[PDB]
Amino acid sequence: TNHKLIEAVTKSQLRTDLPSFRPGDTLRVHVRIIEGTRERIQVFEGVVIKRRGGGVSETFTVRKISSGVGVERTFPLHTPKIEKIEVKRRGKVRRAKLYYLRSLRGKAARIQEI
Amino acid sequence: MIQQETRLKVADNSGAREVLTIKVLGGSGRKTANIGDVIVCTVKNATPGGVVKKGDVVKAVIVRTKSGVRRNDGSYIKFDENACVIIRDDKGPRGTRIFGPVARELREGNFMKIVSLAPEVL
Amino acid sequence: TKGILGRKIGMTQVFGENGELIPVTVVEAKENVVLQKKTVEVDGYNAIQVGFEDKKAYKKDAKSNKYANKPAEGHAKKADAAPKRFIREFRNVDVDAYEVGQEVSVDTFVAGDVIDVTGVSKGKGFQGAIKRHGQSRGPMSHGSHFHRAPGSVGMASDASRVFKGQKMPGRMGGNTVTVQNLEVVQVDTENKVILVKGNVPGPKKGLVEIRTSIKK
Amino acid sequence: AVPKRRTSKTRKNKRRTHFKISVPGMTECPNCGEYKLSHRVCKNCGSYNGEEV
Amino acid sequence: YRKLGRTSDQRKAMLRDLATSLIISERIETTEARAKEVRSVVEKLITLGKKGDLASRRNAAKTLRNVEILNEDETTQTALQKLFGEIAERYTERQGGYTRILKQGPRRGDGAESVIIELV
RNA sequence: UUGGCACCUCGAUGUCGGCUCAUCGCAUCCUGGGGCUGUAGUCGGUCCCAAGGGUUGGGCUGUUCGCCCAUUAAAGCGGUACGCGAGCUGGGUUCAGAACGUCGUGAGACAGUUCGGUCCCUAUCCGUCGUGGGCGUAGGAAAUUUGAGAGGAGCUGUCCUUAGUACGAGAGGACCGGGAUGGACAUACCUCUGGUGUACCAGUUGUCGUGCCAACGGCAUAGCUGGGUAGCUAUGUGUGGACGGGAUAAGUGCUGAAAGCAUCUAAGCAUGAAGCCCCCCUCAAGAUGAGAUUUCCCAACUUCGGUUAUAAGAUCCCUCAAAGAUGAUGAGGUUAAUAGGUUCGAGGUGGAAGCAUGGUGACAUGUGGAGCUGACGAAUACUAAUCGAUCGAAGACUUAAU
Ligand SMILES: [Mg+2]
Ligand SMILES: [Mg+2]
Ligand SMILES: [Mg+2]
Ligand SMILES: [Mg+2]
Ligand SMILES: [Mg+2]
Ligand SMILES: [Mg+2]
Ligand SMILES: [Mg+2]
Ligand SMILES: [Mg+2]
Ligand SMILES: [Mg+2]
Ligand SMILES: [Mg+2]
Ligand SMILES: [Mg+2]
Ligand SMILES: [Mg+2]
Ligand SMILES: [Mg+2]
Ligand SMILES: [Mg+2]
Ligand SMILES: [Mg+2]
Ligand SMILES: [Zn+2]
Repeated sequence: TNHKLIEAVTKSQLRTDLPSFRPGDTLRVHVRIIEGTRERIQVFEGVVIKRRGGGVSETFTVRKISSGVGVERTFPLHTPKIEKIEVKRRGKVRRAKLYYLRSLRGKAARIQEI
Repeated sequence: MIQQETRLKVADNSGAREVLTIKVLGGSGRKTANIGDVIVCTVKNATPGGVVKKGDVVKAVIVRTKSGVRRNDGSYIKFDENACVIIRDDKGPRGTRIFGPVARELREGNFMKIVSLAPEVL
Repeated sequence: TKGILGRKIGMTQVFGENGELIPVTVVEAKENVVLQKKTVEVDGYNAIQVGFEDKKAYKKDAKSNKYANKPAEGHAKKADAAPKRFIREFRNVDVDAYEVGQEVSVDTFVAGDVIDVTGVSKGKGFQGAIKRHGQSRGPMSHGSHFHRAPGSVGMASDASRVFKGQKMPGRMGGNTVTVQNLEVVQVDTENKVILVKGNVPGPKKGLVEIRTSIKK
Repeated sequence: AVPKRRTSKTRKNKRRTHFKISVPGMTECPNCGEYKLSHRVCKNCGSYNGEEV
Repeated sequence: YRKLGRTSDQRKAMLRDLATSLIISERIETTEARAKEVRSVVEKLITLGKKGDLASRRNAAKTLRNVEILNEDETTQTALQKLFGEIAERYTERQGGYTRILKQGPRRGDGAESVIIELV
């Protein structure tokens, strides 16, 4: 494991309501925007290109095309700022990090569905 | 991470298409600018007929960067490109339309009209 | 004003009340005991001597520092305690609030306390001026034969010497460093750990001293 | 760079103060009684730690 | 891990050679640092042999050299066959620690600390 | 600075500019404190104190200068062999080639120009940065320490509020005070974002092997390519220059005579700077003035001066890393988890081999988040830290008090 004390003190930060997913899956991440006192949910939909780290430190990245511009959002997997995650589609990929998508656009960048 | 000589797409219909960074404003020896910072730049490429002309020295607010930005909650946003918007002295855009997504940090920057015109604010 | 000794376990992160990501250092601070009490009358200044991390008892043919020698055992048994691995004085505390033999639990600190943390920074061995002193390189091309050298070390006939304080290659790190105005993020009394905001000097397993911050 | 002045006998011998070798780290072999290097097989009898090597 | 004064490819080659030779001869004289590196390699090979399955055998084949061992009965076997036969059977009940190193003292030519590393 | 002189150097004192690294002065560019103002306010002008810190990137030119672009609180002026070539460069300039203009009959020449054109040195001493040993510090030791001294640090923008208030016809627009947030710099550190990651995983080409298939190995930059643990890291993450005290400078005064008045000054009492001494950080008793506290050891023999091996303790040697050039430091040495192995994990990779199934086949699917896995976490004496040896006290004298 990681160091026992680190795990003990960070255990209560971990969320248990997160669906399983892998790089290549398309996710809808409902993110809490808390601008001022009003709070709203903004959905970011894209392909998981990266998951890294462990424990409370684990992060993941989702890539989207917005108005023709690629946008990548990286979240701490256990951040309380995420209302929920929906796995919209399971992709068929051959590697953990899909960095090769950053250089692809259009039909070249499509991920096969499982 | 924008520094002198960095080139940027212009994300508006002001007439300028590509600018070169002349200066990062906001202090002596300041080397790099990121989303929400203002730069002095020169118009290297422009659309025929626009308000902003090639060779103009103008000011622009950075709205997208490949480096991206980190947020207090430990999340990040990164873009495929470096884009800026040419601005007037009152932070309003020289153009009338904004193209492509912009980062929310512009709101804290008080670039409210750019934020409003942007097709998406992330 | 409070003080304690622990071991650097490592870094991790916690989510704050608004979801802000707080990097933290985990300090395990078990087995702190007041070994000696110094006073103006006897020693000329007030301080509590604290011993941290029990070690093993004296044995005849001890070959390492794991086993207390007889001087150390006598010193600790005077306080009634088991011999300790690290012993440090705190002058910043009020001696009248402590008894020799007393336990110093992590609970002495509370979340929100602003603290100074002192440690020995990581060693780097022999290092050059660029790394050790952050100097600029010479050109890497254009005919240069000056890349990582330290540059001119003096002037000429005046002064026909190099001044003390000239920055030169040498051993780097292993220095006492105090980082001021860190914050106690969390105290876990079951595990005897303190979560301090930010990073602190030293390697993992390294001794760290936590005191109430001197500035206020 | 070259020596500006030759080195006196005194200065040379002072410098050589620490230039020397030590007696090897040796003890008597409990088996054969001949000296051996500590933590090494004894070459006289080939024994180590009460056994032949 | 030690570099042993060799490049990555050379070090890999030498450690395979040493491991094979120790499997063959069951005890070899070499320098101290080489022995302290090769002990791990050889004992991991022992672990593979004790596992005994085909995948283990092929993993071992990746490391061992192709050497023929002439047995006392005029019969021959490869080093890999010896490893997965007699050595593994020998160490079936031992959990690690299949080698020991015996310091011998510096050698004449260069003062290197000669040692013996042997199985068991 | 341009010069005058010709006193050191012609058995050689390298010459411009730049780079690297600074260091000092103050005649101060900014910031701090003041007086006067033809100082309404906001701005300014001039002078006084003040050297703590700060004092930018580009275009042209060998350039220094200088002009220009864009910034900044500001873009200071000087010295240090016009600081620094046994630290770097070598664009200019004064070797040999060649050419133009010019002069000269010519050979050639020109503080005219043009293109090209060899920058050596293993550090002896002092000096400086680190790092060990000896002896001293009136017994021998283990820790914790005081701080005489010394070093570090010392910079600043903008916005909000006070307040659209004071001031001003208006335009404009404050002091003082209270908050927030930056630039540059410094320092620690790897949770995060990234880099590297040559004994991690995977894909793939050519060719040569392991007899063949299948599966593997060598070489081709680590063959190449996609990822990547620890460690080391910045561009990443934290933190700092905060708040104050004492004495002052220029000043501002109070009381006050000499000199019935006046007067900040003679006596006396206040106040007053980013500056001084502290406060903050680090080193520090070889501080030979060698300091302090706690604890440990404490006998025999003696030519009775003294000696002795031993004690406490520390080492040799050995397993090591958080430490490291080597020493040193630190974790350990069987009454043991120090390392290796082994077992279980984390993180990484991403679906092993074999077999089965579906395809003519390339391949695909299942078995199966599979197989593998350096450095990171835990457990376990299986291997090795064996057996041993060495060093290391018995406490001088005088006086006073007890
Ligand atoms: Mg440079
Ligand atoms: Mg070179
Ligand atoms: Mg190779
Ligand atoms: Mg001469
Ligand atoms: Mg002055
Ligand atoms: Mg000169
Ligand atoms: Mg000069
Ligand atoms: Mg010189
Ligand atoms: Mg030249
Ligand atoms: Mg003529
Ligand atoms: Mg990191
Ligand atoms: Mg990590
Ligand atoms: Mg061949
Ligand atoms: Mg084949
Ligand atoms: Mg070949
Ligand atoms: Zn023997």
